[PDB]
Parts: sequence; structure tokens; C-alpha cells
Amino acid sequence: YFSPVMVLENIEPEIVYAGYDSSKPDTAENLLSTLNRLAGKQMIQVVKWAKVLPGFKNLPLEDQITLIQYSWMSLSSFALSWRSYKHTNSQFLYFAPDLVFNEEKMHQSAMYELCQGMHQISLQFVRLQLTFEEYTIMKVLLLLSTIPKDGLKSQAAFEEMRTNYIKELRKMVTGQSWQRFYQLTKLLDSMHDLVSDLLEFCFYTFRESHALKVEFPAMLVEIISDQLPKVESGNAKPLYFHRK
Ligand SMILES: COC(=O)[C@@H]1CC2=CC(=O)CC[C@]2(C)[C@@]23O[C@@H]2C[C@@]2(C)[C@@H](CC[C@@]24CCC(=O)O4)[C@H]13
Repeated sequence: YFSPVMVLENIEPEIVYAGYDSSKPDTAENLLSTLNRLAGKQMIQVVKWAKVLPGFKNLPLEDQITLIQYSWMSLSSFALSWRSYKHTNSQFLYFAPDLVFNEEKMHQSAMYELCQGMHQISLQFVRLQLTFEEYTIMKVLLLLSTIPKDGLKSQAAFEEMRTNYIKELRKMVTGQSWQRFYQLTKLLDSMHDLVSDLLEFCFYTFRESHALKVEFPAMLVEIISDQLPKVESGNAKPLYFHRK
């Protein structure tokens, strides 16, 4: 099918600034609009990364779009946990160098509980001493973790790619290694529940954005308008390593 982990380490997207205006009041609307703007900028980086991801090009365009749209909150939250771990030892939420959340910002954002939920994942990175090589493979697995309930256009092509990256994770964890592999698959599975709550809040603010004064960039409007009716109608199928 394929040293893909070496390629993953090298294609990691660069630093994305939030463009946070600290001279503006820290209302929920101002913080959430900055977070949405940062998400749009990161989503362009996700598309550029995916294009050069080994095996991703073999999937038809429709499937590439489906995977990117279904997984955007997963990839985004996992990278946030990584940045938080690497740059603050998971003491804060490192959204961007110019936007680091402390307790004050967690409360002001009107997402305190969702923020604490995120902080728990970054705290697991500390507990496990997650490595950069493990992180990069796991991020690919999150891109491939949610599919249509009736499957993709080229389901066989997708399963081959996913299976091959799971094999890369197993080779990477290796004096006993099975223990580590299951610790990593348990972490990946726990992302689906967190992502459900994050999407619930995102969908809510999207449905009445002006009413709440929350701004969405064009990129997020497009993704969310497509994703929201699919997720809410049960057309999304989260893939679990270990059925709950
Ligand atoms: C703790 O929340 C988050 O951090 C997640 C993950 C994430 C990490 C990043 O590093 C980029 C930003 C995103 C995508 C995100 O902050 C934006 C704003 C999102 C889309 C939010 C879930 C709900 C919200 C709030 C307001 C809205 O409309 O939806 C995301």
C-alpha cells in the first residue's frame, strides 16, 4: 500500500494566528467570532494537509469532501489538545499564540463546560506522554473516523487507507506494546462524545448567529450548512475501535 510517518511529521501545517483583538471587550460574541475565524483559517490548512496525505488522493473527490466535513471538529479539537500539551503542558487551552485560554476566557466564551471537556483530553496527552509520531497518525485516524451511515462512494478504497494507518499506529507503539495501542485507541474513541457536544453548541449558535452576534467565515458556513442536516438526521456514522 505504501516511511509514511516521516511524511506526516513533515506535512504538519504551520502556526495559525487567531487575529484576537484584545482592545475589544471579551464578550461571548467577540470570543466566539474570533474562535470561528481561527477555525476557518485552520480548515484551509486541513485541506492543504489532506491533499498531500499519503493515500488521500486515491479517494474520489466526493469522499474527500465527506471526510473533511464530517471530521473538521475532531481534527480541530485534537490539534488544540496537542498545542495545549506541547506549549503549556496542558495547563491552558492554546488556541493560537495570540489566543491562550485561562479560566477567565473559558467563562467569557459561554463554553466553560465544553472547554473543561477539551482540557481533559489535553490532560490525557500528559498522562500518556503522547509523542509527536503517535499524534500525527492519530490525526489521520480522526480524519477517517466518521462516514455516511450508508458508507462512502468508494468504501473499499477508504477501508484500505484506514486499515493501513491503524497498522502504522500498531508498528509505532512498539517491552510490551499492546497496552499502549489500546490506551491510544481508547483515547481516539473518546473523541466522538466530546465532538458531539462541541457540534451541538456550534449548530445552536449557527442556527441563530446574528441573534447571538456570532460571526462565521465563508468556509465554516459551507461546511456547517452541509454537515448540520446530516448529523441531526443520523446520517453520520462514527467509527469506533471498541463499541461502547
Ligand atoms: C472549546 O471549543 C473549541 O475549541 C472547538 C474546537 C476548535 C479548536 C480550535 O483550535 C479552532 C477553533 C475550534 C474549531 C472551535 O473553537 C471554535 C468555535 C466552535 C466551532 C468550537 C465548538 C463550538 C464553537 C463555539 C462557537 C461556535 O459557533 O461553535 C470549536
